[PDB]
Amino acid sequence: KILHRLLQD
Amino acid sequence: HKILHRLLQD
Amino acid sequence: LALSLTADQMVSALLDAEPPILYSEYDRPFSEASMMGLLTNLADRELVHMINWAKRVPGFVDLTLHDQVHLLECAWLEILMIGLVWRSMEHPGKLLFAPNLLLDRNQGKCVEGMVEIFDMLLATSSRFRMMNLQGEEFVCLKSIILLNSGVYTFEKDHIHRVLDKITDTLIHLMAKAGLTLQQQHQRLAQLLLILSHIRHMSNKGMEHLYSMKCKNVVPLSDLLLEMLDAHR
Amino acid sequence: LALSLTADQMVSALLDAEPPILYSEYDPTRSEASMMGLLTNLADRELVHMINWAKRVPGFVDLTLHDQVHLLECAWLEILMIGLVWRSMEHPGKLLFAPNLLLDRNQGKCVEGMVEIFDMLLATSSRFRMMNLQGEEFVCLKSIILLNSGVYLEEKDHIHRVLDKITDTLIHLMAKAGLTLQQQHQRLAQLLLILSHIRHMSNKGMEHLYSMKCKNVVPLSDLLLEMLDAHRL
Ligand SMILES: Oc1ccc(-c2nc3ccc(O)cn3c2I)cc1
Ligand SMILES: Oc1ccc(-c2nc3ccc(O)cn3c2I)cc1
Repeated sequence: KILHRLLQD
Repeated sequence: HKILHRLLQD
Repeated sequence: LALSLTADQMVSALLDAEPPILYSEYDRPFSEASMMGLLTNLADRELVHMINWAKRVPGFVDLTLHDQVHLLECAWLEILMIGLVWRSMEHPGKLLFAPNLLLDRNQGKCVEGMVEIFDMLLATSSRFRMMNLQGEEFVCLKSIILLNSGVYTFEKDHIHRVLDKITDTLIHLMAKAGLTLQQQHQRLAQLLLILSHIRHMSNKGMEHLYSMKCKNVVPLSDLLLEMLDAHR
Repeated sequence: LALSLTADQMVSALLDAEPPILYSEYDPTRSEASMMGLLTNLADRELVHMINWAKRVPGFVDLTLHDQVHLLECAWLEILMIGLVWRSMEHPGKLLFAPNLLLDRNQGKCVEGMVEIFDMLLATSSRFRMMNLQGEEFVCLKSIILLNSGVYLEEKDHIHRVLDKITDTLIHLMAKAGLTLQQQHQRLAQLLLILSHIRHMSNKGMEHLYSMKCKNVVPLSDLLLEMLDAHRL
């Protein structure tokens, strides 16, 4: 999930 | 020519 | 003739306009075709009462015939659904389509693509319950849906004037119940934000209903087909 | 953290968190593939900024990571659309997707099924202009969408606490604008009823987008797919 990692940064 | 037309006017 | 009405007179007029609660066929575990059959049959009969309910909604008769048609075509599934949700408020975990038709959640899986819609409806019902939604508030919300949902899809000034009237009516109710000024607009907000989700559910229901048509699971009435054809 | 925030501090935080206005790769020359290409390209780049905006929306970071994903997966097109509608306010009869990409109803016909969505977007923009929507109100509505559209387990209680906080903020704004108590509630209602239509447009847009993905018209970024698959059409 790109959104997951993108919210993780 | 709508069925909804008829229901609304009677 | 709707703008010159007091808040209590608006509540009473709406309460008096409430459609009846209809029954389903009283009889065997459901298949996909049968469960869709009952639902569409129920909705088809409810639609007839909805039109006469709509005409009794203050300000709705003041609109042109075309406008009336447009608002109903746009909002009919929303209206059926908020009624369903309201009826199911005293039955947690279940959906009260009709007094002789109580469906939990597992029965939603009889029809493909339906269980997701059941969950949204049950969530709305659980939300109403949490807020302790009053009948007076409910009839305001349902009529708001009728007048609002199609108004940006077109006389428009009149509809917004009636919408404002219902807003004052809602506030009036909350002021009666003892809610402070802050609590009044907070609750007003909470209630109107549910309609965004009711809209969402209708759109999912519309596509799902259209899906049952394409797969020809159950034959649909001409009226239902016409309400259906008014959408994408 | 977000609960102990004043109305003016709430507006300030939201205003300061606003995403940039991105440009399109549009070069003026004479399709359905190109027009759809420009739009999906722009949304993909905007989505990155939306995430960082979302994290700056008071109360959002307090939620679990799973719930953050759910709220964005549900509301991303709603949020993009209200942004579009807001940018287009001063441009009647036209949609400002980007400062270099200003399209009218006629150009929407270049993509099939798109002119219907265009018309709805235009009416919303016209409705905003009619109400003279203020930026301070726009940022409140947009953050409401983020928090409201997916919330329907003490997570829900926190979201509703923030939503109530934003509601108080809106009322605070209207009181400063000189509106009476009656005018305050009425406008609040009018603004929140728009969100229903924005939900509708998003529902229709999502299906249209899914239709363009299966028809293999223009391709979609991996981010757009995951946002699209989240709605399961
Ligand atoms: O009172 C009613 C009657 C029918 C519905 C209803 N809900 C659905 C969902 C999917 C579908 O295909 C048809 N549906 C119907 I008819 C709701 C409330
Ligand atoms: O800021 C933006 C960017 C893109 C859109 C947008 N609107 C549509 C409509 C239909 C469709 O298939 C895709 N769309 C997109 I991507 C809106 C605002």
